[PDB]
Amino acid sequence: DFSAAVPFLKRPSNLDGAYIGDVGFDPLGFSDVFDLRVLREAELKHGRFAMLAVLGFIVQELYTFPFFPKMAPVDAHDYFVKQGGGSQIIFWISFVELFGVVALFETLQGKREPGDFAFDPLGLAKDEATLERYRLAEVKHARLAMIAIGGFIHQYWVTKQTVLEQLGNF
Amino acid sequence: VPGDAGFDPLTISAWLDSRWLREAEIKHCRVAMLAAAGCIAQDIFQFPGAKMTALHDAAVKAGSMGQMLFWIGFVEAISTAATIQMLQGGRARMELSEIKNGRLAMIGFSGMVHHYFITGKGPIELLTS
Amino acid sequence: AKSKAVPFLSQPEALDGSMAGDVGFDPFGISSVIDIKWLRESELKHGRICMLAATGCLVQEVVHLPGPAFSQKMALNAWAAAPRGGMISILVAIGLIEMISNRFALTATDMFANPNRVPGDLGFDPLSLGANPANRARFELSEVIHGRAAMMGFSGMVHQMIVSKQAPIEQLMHFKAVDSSLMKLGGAAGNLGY
Amino acid sequence: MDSNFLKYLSTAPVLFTVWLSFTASFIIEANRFFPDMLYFPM
Amino acid sequence: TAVKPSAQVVWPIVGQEVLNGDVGGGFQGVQVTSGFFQIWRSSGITSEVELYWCALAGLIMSGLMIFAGWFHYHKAAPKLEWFQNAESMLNHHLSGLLGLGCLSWAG
Amino acid sequence: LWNEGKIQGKGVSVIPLFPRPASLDGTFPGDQGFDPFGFSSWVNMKFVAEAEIKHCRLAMLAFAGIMVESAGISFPGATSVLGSSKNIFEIHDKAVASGAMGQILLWVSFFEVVAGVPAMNEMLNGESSRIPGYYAFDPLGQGKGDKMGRMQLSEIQNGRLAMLAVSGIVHHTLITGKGPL
Ligand code: CLA
Ligand code: CLA
Ligand code: CLA
Ligand SMILES: CCCCCCCCCCCCCCCCCC(=O)OC[C@H](CO[C@@H]1O[C@H](CO)[C@H](O)[C@H](O)[C@H]1O)OC(=O)CCCCCCCCCCCCCCCCC
Ligand SMILES: CCCCCCCCCCCCCCCC(=O)OC[C@H](COP(=O)(O)OC[C@@H](O)CO)OC(=O)CCCCCCCCCCCCCCC
Ligand SMILES: CC1=C(C#C/C(C)=C/C=C/C(C)=C/C=C/C=C(C)/C=C/C=C(\C)C#CC2=C(C)C[C@@H](O)CC2(C)C)C(C)(C)C[C@H](O)C1
Ligand SMILES: CC1=C(C#C/C(C)=C/C=C/C(C)=C/C=C/C=C(C)/C=C/C=C(\C)C#CC2=C(C)C[C@@H](O)CC2(C)C)C(C)(C)C[C@H](O)C1
Ligand SMILES: CC1=C(C#C/C(C)=C/C=C/C(C)=C/C=C/C=C(C)/C=C/C=C(\C)C#CC2=C(C)C[C@@H](O)CC2(C)C)C(C)(C)C[C@H](O)C1
Repeated sequence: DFSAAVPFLKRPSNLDGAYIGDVGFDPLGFSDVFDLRVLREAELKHGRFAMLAVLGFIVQELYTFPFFPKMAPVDAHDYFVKQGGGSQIIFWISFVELFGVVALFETLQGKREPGDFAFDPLGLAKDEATLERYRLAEVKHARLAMIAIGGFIHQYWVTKQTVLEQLGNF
Repeated sequence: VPGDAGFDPLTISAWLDSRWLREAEIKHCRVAMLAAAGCIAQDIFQFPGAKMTALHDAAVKAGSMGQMLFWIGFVEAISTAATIQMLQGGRARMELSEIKNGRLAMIGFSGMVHHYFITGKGPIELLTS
Repeated sequence: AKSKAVPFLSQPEALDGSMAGDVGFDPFGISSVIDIKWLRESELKHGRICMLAATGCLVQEVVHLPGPAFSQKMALNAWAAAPRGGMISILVAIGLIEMISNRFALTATDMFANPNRVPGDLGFDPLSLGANPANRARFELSEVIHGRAAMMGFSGMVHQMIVSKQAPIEQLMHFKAVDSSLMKLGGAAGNLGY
Repeated sequence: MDSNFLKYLSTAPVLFTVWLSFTASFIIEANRFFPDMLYFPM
Repeated sequence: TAVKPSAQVVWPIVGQEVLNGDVGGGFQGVQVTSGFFQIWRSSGITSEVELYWCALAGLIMSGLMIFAGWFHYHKAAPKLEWFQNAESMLNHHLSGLLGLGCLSWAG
Repeated sequence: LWNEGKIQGKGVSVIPLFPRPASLDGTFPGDQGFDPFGFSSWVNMKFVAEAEIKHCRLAMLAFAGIMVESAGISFPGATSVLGSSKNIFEIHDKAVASGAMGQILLWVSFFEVVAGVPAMNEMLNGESSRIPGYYAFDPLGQGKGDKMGRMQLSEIQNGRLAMLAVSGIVHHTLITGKGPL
C-alpha cells in the first residue's frame, strides 16, 4: 500500500522488493514507465563505476605509479586524454561493454539477474543467504559511492584540494 | 475538517479540491510558522559568524539562500509526488491547534514583513522601539 | 546451461562441446546465425595462415633467403622489397591451392555439400601424422589453440611493427616506448579534416 | 537481441540504407587515403 | 557588417573542401543564410558556451517530445472526449501557448 | 604420519578463522582445510597439488642456495667467475652474465619439457595415476610407509615454510639493501 522508505507515499506498483536494496523509493515513477531490470542494470553499473572511482581517488592520492607523473585525479583525466592511456581504458571498457550489451539482452530475455556477471573468483559468496546479504550491501555501497564521487569531484572543482588533503586541512 | 469555523464566505471550497486547499493551507501554515519564528529569532540571536527582506538579498550573493532553495526543492519534489497521490486517491486537537497557530503565523509574518517595509525594523525591534 | 567461457551468458546452440576448443564462447551469437561448419573452417583457415604468419615474422627476423631483395629484417618491409613476380606467384599458387584443396566446393553454398567433408579437413596429412586415432582429440585441440594464439600474436606483431618501425624480436631487444607525440589514434573528424 | 527487431533491421529499406551507407563509406575512405585515382596505376 | 555568417564546414574528401570559402573572421566554411546569427544576437547570446546550452536544451526537449509521443500513444492515450474539447484547447492555446509564449518572450 | 583429523586430514583447520571448505577433501597430502577463496571447487586438484609440491621443492632449494651464498660458502673457483658479493641479486646477475644461470635454465627447462609436462599431462588425463609431485626419486629410500604419511606431510609443510621464508628473505634483502647472515 505505502512505501517503506517514504511513509506518506504509496509503494510503486513495479517495486515489490524482488530487487535487493528496495525500500519503495521511486517518487518520480521511473519504474512505472521503464523496465526495472534495465534500471537495476544501470544502477549497479553506475554504482560499480562510482565505487571503483572512489577507491580510484583515495589510492591515487596515496600512491601513483612511478612511470606516471604525480598529479591530481581530474588533472589525471586530462593528462590521460592527451597521453593515450585514457583511450586505452575507454577501449577496454567499451570492449567489456560489448559483452555487457549481450548480458543486458540476456536480462531482457529473462535469463540473467540484472547485476550478475557470475564474477566470484574468490568464492566469497558461500550460499544464498550470504549472497543476499552481500547483494544488499553492494547496492547500498553502490548508491553511497555514487553520491560520494559526485562530492569528491565537486569539492575539487570548488576548492582545488584532493579529498585526503581536504580532510587533512580545514 | 479541522479548524472549521464555518468560514468560507467566497466559497473557495466549492471550486477547488478540499485536499489541495488543505495541503496549501497546512503548507502555508508550517512555512509561515517557521518564517515568523525565524523573524523574531534573527533579532534575538545570531548564529556565529553571521533584515526581513534585505537579508534574503544579501544571502543569495553568499549562496546561503541558494543552498536552502535546492534542498527545499528536493523535499518539495517528493512532496509533489505526495500531493498528486493524495489528489488521485490528542492528535485531533493537535491538528486544529496546528491549523490555528499556522493561520496566526501567516498573519503574523504578514504583519512583520509590512512592518519591515514601514519602519525598516525587525519584529523584536518593533517591540523595542 | 550457462557458458563455461562466459558464465553469465547462456550456452550458445551449435556449440555442444564436440568440436576442439568448444569452451562455449560465442557471446555475439554468430554460430546461431552462421553454420558452425563454415565458422570452424574459417577459424582453422585463419589460424593456420596466422601460425605461418607468426612463424614468418620471427623466422624472417632470424633467417633470410640470400640476396638483397630478401634482406629485410623488419617484416612489413619484406612485403615491398620481395620480387613482385614471386609474390604474385605466391598469390596465384594460394588461389590454385584453394581451388584444388577445396575440390571446387569453395563457396558458402557448396563447401560441405559432400556429407563426408569435415570443417578443416582438406585431406592434408602428407606424413600421416594423424594416423593414430588417439592423438586426434589432442591434436585438433592443440591445432585450434595454436591457431587462436597465432591470430592474437600476429595481429600484435603487425600493429607493433606499425607503431615501432622495428621487427618483433629486435623490437623486444631494442625496446623503445611509445612517446605519444606521433601515432595518435583517430582524429580525422575532431580537427574537421586535414 | 529481440527477433522482431532483427526482423525489422532485415527489412528492405534498412538494409538498403545501411548497405549503401557502408558502400558510400568505403568509397569515401578509399578516396580519403588514396585520392585522385583517375587510372589504375601501372 | 564584414564577417559573413557560416555555420557549416565540409570535410576534405574529393576536392569538396573548396566549399569552405573565406567567410571572414579567420574562418572557412559554408556561408549560411538562415538568419540564425541575427536571431542569436537578438536573443543576446554573445557566447558559444550559451549556444552549447541551447543545443542541450533543444536535445532535452527532443527527448521529452519523443518520450511524450511514446507515452501518449502506448501508456496513457487520451479518449476521444478529451480531443473534442475545442473550447478548452482554444483557451489554452490562446492564453497558455501564445499568451504565456509572448509574455515569457517579452520578459 | 598422516594423523587424519589432527593434521593432513578432514575436519582439520590450521586457522579456524577460515571455515573448512566442503570442496577440499581430505585425500590430498598436507590438507589442513585452508581454502578461503574456494579455489578447490573449480580448480583441478591434481594440477594444483603437483604445482604446490614443485613450488615447495624449488623454494627449499632456493632457501638452501640463498643461505649458502649469503654465508659466503662457495664451491672452488666459483667466486672468481661469479660475483664476489654475497648479495643474492648481485650473484644472480653475474651468474647470468657468466652463463651459469643459462646452463641451469637449459637443463631445468629440458627436464620440464621432456618429463615434467608428460607427467603432469598423464596425471591429469588419467594415463598413469601418478600421485602429484611423484618423480620416482628415492635414491636412499626413506619411502614406502613413511613416504605415504610423515614424509609427504613434512615435505609439504617444510616447503610451504620455505616458500614463505624465501619470499621474506628476498624482500628483507630489498628493503634493507643488505643480505641476511
Ligand atoms: C496552457 C496549456 C497548453 C499548452 C502550452 C499547450 C501547448 C501545445 N499543444 Mg495543447 N492542449 C491543451 C493545453 C495546452 N497545450 C489542452 C488543455 C488540451 C486539451 C483540450 C490540448 C490539446 C492538444 C492537442 C490535441 C494538440 C495540442 C498540441 C499542442 C502543441 C502545439 C504545437 C506547438 O506550437 O508546439 C511548440 C511550442 C512549444 C512551446 C513547445 C513546448 C512544449 C511544452 C508542452 C509547452 C509547455 C511547457 C511548460 C508548460 C512550460 C513551463 C515553463 C517553465 C520553464 C517556467 C503545443 C506544445 C498539438 C501537438 O502538437 O501535439 C503535441 C495537438 O495535436 N494540444
Ligand atoms: C611455373 C613455375 C615457376 C617458374 C618457372 C618460376 C620462375 C621464377 N620464380 Mg617463381 N614461384 C612459383 C613457380 C614458378 N616460378 C610458385 C608456384 C611459387 C609459390 C610457392 C613461386 C614463388 C616465387 C618467389 C617467392 C620468388 C620466385 C622467383 C622466381 C624467379 C627466379 C627464380 C630463381 O632464381 O630460381 C633459382 C632459385 C631457387 C631455385 C631457390 C629456391 C629457394 C627455396 C627452395 C625456397 C624455399 C621453398 C619454401 C619451403 C616454399 C614451400 C611452399 C611451397 C611448397 C608451396 C623466376 C622468374 C623469385 C623472383 O622473382 O626473383 C626475381 C622470388 O622472389 N618465385
Ligand atoms: C518547413 C518549415 C519551416 C522551416 C524549416 C522554417 C525555417 C526557419 N524559419 Mg520559419 N516559419 C514557418 C515554417 C518554417 N520555417 C511557418 C509555417 C511560419 C508561420 C508561423 C514561419 C514563421 C517564421 C517566423 C515568423 C520566423 C521564422 C524563422 C525561421 C528561421 C529560424 C528557425 C527558428 O528558430 O525559428 C525561430 C523563430 C523565431 C525566432 C520567431 C518566431 C516568431 C513566430 C511568430 C512564433 C509563432 C509561434 C506559434 C506557435 C505559431 C502558431 C501559428 C499560429 C497561426 C497559431 C528558419 C529560416 C525566423 C527567421 O526567419 O529569422 C531569420 C523568424 O523570425 N519562421
Ligand atoms: C633432442 C633435443 C635436445 C635439445 C636440448 C636443448 C633444448 C632443451 C630445452 C630448452 C628449453 C629452453 C631452455 C633455455 C635454453 C637456453 C639457455 C640459455 O643459456 O639462455 C640464454 C639466455 C641468457 O643468455 C646468456 O647471456 C649471457 C651474456 O649476456 C651469457 O654470457 C651467455 O651468453 C648466456 O648464458 O637465457 C635467458 O635469457 C633466460 C631469461 C630468463 C628465463 C627464465 C629463467 C628461469 C625462470 C625464473 C624467472 C622468473 C622471472 C619472474 C619475473 C621477472 C620479471 C623481470
Ligand atoms: C574481433 C576483432 C576485434 C577488433 C578490435 C579493434 C581494436 C582497435 C579498435 C580501436 C582501438 C581504440 C580506438 C581509439 C581511437 C579512436 O577512438 O579515435 C577517435 C576517432 C574519432 O576522432 P575524434 O572525434 O576523436 O577526434 C578527437 C581529437 O582529440 C583529435 O582530433 O574515432 C573513430 O571514429 C576512429 C575509428 C574508425 C571508426 C570506423 C572504423 C571502421 C568501421 C568498420 C566497421 C565497424 C568495425 C568496428 C567499429 C568500431
Ligand atoms: C576520470 C577519472 C577516474 C574516474 C571515474 C569514473 C568512471 C567515475 C564514475 C562515476 C559515476 C558513474 C557516478 C554515478 C553517479 C550517479 C548518481 C550520483 C545518481 C544520483 C541519483 C540520485 C541521487 C537519485 C534518485 C531518484 C530515485 C532513485 C528514485 C526516483 O523516482 C526519484 C530520484 C530522481 C530522487 C577517477 C575518479 C578514478 C580518478 C582518475 O584519476 C580520473
Ligand atoms: C591456402 C591457404 C593457407 C595459406 C597460406 C599462405 C599465406 C602461404 C604463403 C606461402 C609462401 C610465402 C610461399 C613462399 C614460397 C617462396 C619461394 C618459393 C621462394 C623462392 C626463391 C627463389 C625462387 C629465388 C631466388 C634468388 C634470386 C632470384 C636472386 C638472389 O639475389 C636472391 C635469391 C638467391 C634468393 C593455409 C595453408 C594456411 C590453409 C589453407 O590450406 C588455405
Ligand atoms: C599438419 C601436418 C604437418 C605440418 C605442419 C606445419 C606447417 C606445422 C607448423 C605449425 C606452426 C607454424 C605453429 C606455429 C604457431 C605459432 C604461434 C602459436 C605463435 C603465437 C605468437 C604469440 C602468442 C605472440 C607474440 C609476441 C608479441 C605480440 C609481442 C612481440 O614483440 C613478440 C612476441 C612473439 C612474444 C606435416 C606437414 C609435418 C605432415 C603431417 O602429416 C600433417
